Amino acid sequence: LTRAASDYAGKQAHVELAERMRKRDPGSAPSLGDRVPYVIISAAKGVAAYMKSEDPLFVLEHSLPIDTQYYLEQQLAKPLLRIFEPILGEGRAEAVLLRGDHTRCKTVLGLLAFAKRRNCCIGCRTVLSHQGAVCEFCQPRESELYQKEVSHLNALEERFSRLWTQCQRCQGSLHEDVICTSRDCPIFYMRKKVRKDLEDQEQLLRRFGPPGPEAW
Amino acid sequence: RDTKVVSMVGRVQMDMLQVLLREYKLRSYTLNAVSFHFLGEHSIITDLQNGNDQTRRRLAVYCLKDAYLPLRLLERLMVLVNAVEMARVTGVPLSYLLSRGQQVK
Amino acid sequence: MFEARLVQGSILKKVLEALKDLINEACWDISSSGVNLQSMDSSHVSLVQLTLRSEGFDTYRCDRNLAMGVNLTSMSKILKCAGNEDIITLRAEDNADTLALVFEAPNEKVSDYEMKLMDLDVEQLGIPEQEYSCVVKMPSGEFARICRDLSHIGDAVVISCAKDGVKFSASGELGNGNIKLSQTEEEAVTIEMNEPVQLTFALRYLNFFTKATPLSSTVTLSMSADVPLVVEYKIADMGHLKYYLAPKI
Amino acid sequence: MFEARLVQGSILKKVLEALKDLINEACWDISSSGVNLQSMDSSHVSLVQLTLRSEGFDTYRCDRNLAMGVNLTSMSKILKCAGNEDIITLRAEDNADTLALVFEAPNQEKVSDYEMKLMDLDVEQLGIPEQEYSCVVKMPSGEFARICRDLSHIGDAVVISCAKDGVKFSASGELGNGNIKLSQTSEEEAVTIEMNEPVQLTFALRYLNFFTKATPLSSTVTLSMSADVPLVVEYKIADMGHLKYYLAPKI
Amino acid sequence: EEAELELLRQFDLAWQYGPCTGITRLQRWCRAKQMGLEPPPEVWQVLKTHPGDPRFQCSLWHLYPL
DNA sequence: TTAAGCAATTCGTAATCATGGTCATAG
DNA sequence: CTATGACCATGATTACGAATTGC
Ligand code: SF4
Ligand SMILES: [Zn+2]
Repeated sequence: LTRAASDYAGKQAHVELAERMRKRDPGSAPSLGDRVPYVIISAAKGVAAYMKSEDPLFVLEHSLPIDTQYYLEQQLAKPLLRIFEPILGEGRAEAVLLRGDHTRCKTVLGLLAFAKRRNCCIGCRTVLSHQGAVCEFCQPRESELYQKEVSHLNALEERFSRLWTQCQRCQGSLHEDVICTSRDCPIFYMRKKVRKDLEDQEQLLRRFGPPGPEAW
Repeated sequence: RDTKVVSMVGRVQMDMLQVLLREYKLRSYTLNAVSFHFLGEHSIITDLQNGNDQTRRRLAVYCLKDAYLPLRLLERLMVLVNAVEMARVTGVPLSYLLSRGQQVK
Repeated sequence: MFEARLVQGSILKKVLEALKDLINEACWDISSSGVNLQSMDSSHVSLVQLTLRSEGFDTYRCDRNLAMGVNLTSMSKILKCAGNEDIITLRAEDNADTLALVFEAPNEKVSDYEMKLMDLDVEQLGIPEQEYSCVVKMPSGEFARICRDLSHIGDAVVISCAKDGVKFSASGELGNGNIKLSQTEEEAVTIEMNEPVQLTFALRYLNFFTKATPLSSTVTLSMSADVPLVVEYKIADMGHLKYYLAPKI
Repeated sequence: MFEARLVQGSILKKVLEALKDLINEACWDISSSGVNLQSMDSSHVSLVQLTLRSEGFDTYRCDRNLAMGVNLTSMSKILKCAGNEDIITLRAEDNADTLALVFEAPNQEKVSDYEMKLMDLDVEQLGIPEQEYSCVVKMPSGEFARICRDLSHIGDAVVISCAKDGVKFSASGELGNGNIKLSQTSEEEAVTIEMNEPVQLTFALRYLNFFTKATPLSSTVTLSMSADVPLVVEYKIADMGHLKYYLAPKI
Repeated sequence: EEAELELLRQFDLAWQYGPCTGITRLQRWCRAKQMGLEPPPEVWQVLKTHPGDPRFQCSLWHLYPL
């Protein structure tokens, strides 16, 4: 954030984030000469990339989505087309845009609150009445569909434990609570999402019954 | 850059933040970020102080670690030895290497 | 293997022109109870729910529960290569991702198209059944003209259901206006009321909802406290078609 | 307190549909003689005089010589929201600067009640001369619109020759010269060229397309001209009064 | 009230009952009672004359993304 | 009262132009 | 009910202004 008049002369993203104060604190904000960090969230105002910028801690505590198409075509794509072309021809632009094309077809994500009360078939994604995990046409193949995804729960369990005990060694103590919300540590907010991945993947396997009793 | 100054006659001031911001071109200039880059590492505090005395002892150990880190950075980065050699080769005082540019020399 | 045959292809063309503007991709849940569909719109605001029951298909055969992924634009382009009197049969394998449509003229000319499907990773949502307290049954033409006529003034509309009738009001920079309707076969406006209602909804969604007007003569509007307004149509011994829209706060 | 009714009310839709493409505003002079409108054009070539007597209405209460101003095209966009069998009612308070339109239905089940706000006006106003018009022609309006539109695809401005036996509508264009001749026909489809002395004049055919926007507005169209004067086209608004469009001639 | 909100804030930071910022308040009160360290019978007698309020029956930092 | 200098590649952001698509009118 | 014309927007390309690095 440099001198304020050159950034008066033309609208930028970081200047817009800095000059927009917060409701919590109009006494801690970027000044002249420092660096402003931001990420770009997804919206439908395509004329302006200065209308989609947000503080990293604010998108942390308020959980706004990310514009994967912005990061795909505006951040990544053109440096790669600088580097990868001179070794080959223009079939190399088509090779990386086709290596995108085999891999672009896999995406993951008022009225939106009135959902749930049923879940889609784990095999073929068909919404249906009742809580059972398998579909009646894909009911036979179920031992393989249980086998699949318990090796995913197994790998999320292994990632929870390596992270939440690293904070205990970076903190010093093994007997008291961790309080470190250090925004420059990758440890923070990577220890926050595995709790939710595990929360979700544990509940998907309770679609299947229990492997035994527990009150004996 | 726009800074305040406070007057002390006889004594010399060396904020390590200004030395980093003048010499080095980095990505973040927080104490955590430069302590990781060189070495390798408000509302909660108000209830660690309105509590008991072992909480206040924990607060004091945290504050003493904070007050110790810039000494280690000053002696490890060879700051002061290079400032003394710069003042001996150029012939300007030791307060001008934190306030001025490359014209007075 | 799936194979259906239906004599009135016009019903199929009306339902496919209900949806080709609001939706771009869908998944058909083919079952042994019929052909059922749920989807959200592209704007993530409104819900569609379409049911074609199994009986009304005059030759049905479904072996196993399927799920087909259809681009609705290409299908809407295919179903306009079929005149309004033809007899439509659908042919699908249980191992394939390509659908067959055969149109049979009622006179020397038969036509057959193959369309490539797509695999999609969508999630299916639904609705719970509660009793909406304001129940309107009104002519569809009047509702289409009322929405289209209030549309030029401003973009919101307030629905005001009172005892004898309902009253729609709308404002804008060139002024405001309302339209009344009162209790008095299908040109009547039957109004059941327990608690009065007043709510606000945007007009672009309503002018999307009134695109499927040739499917029936009357339209059913259901309201309650703070729930999404329901617009409901019935298709004769085939099933129904419902849109869902949430009120403004 | 102004409060007036019109049962066969499609005529108001019909006049403002032929009003809004010409001019953007109107000076509505409500007198006890009824509803009147003298207004110039925007290009300083033409003029509209609308007269609506009270005896062409149904039910009437006029207590004020109101002199208001209407932005026409927004009023036309509001008038596009009512059918033609529907009854048109106007209400006006002499202190409340708004127009309250009430559209009744012939089956009375759909009620409309619209409101358009007012804006101030200081419009210019000139008087028409009264004189002798050397050629007055009674014509079908649809045939007249058909003929001038048939001439619109040749050129831009029309030359007219008005004489005893026939009348001569000629024009040039980028494809050459053309002209159509008419004669009297020996109640709505009857024509008559009443003539004293033959003349020749120049007029703008595009303003004839603008004037034929009132094609469904009467039984017959009247075309009144003389030497070097505004052509007055007349659409006799049946049982109501009349609309007269003046066009100052060309040189 | 306003004196009952400091007794609970004092029970929450005494180190002789446990390291408690992941669980509820009454669960930690019963955990110490099982082991019988010395829970006092006043941090119980305000968790009974209230319903499920989130500013009595929750730890101090039950916000705060730690 | 004090300040090291300039050349830029380069990409982003904004504005303008072109092209089609949709809606409304008129025949 | 279709066909034609007008309007409106939307998308793409080109030109200019700005953080960092090469000297
Ligand atoms: S979050 Fe990162 S910086 Fe903070 S204690 Fe854990 S490992 Fe250390
Ligand atoms: Zn299945």
